Amino acid sequence: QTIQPGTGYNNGYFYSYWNDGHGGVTYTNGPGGQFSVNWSNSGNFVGGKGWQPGTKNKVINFSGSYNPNGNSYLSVYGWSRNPLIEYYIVENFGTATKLGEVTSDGSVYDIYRTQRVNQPSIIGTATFYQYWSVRRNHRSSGSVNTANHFNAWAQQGLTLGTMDYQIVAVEGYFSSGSASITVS
Repeated sequence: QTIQPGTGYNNGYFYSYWNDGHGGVTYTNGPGGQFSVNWSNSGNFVGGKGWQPGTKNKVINFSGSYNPNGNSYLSVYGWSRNPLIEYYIVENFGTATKLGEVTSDGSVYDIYRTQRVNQPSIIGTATFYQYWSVRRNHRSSGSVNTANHFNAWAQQGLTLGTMDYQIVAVEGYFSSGSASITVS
């Protein structure tokens, strides 16, 4: 069903849907691991379905339709605690510091680390690091072996702590678009 921001469990899956208070986002939970989102001149928002907690060895399957107009991400998305890390495995997008590369699931990824200062997080406003794996061959369906990325991040010294949630998420940032995604 169409819901307001928050977290919970739906049809066997953990979901998280967050936005910055701007209207113009419609997030809908569907059957199984399905979710859909429409956004028109939104602010910043994140929503998707997955697992609570995640694991460092999950192979995540996804397929769907992804049509952004502006800044947007379709990625595997999740959080760590001790250390507090917000991580991204970007499979597709709309319109730092490079630490290395990794070849996985039919494409090369570029490894980046960024820092967010005094920003919303799962523990509230905080300062934390972000890890990025960004696919060069964009796609909207396939499977991601998270262990390939986590071990690649660890090689470059990027540590992950206690795995929090782990979802396939659509992110928008002052843009418009539509997406419908099935996770398994």
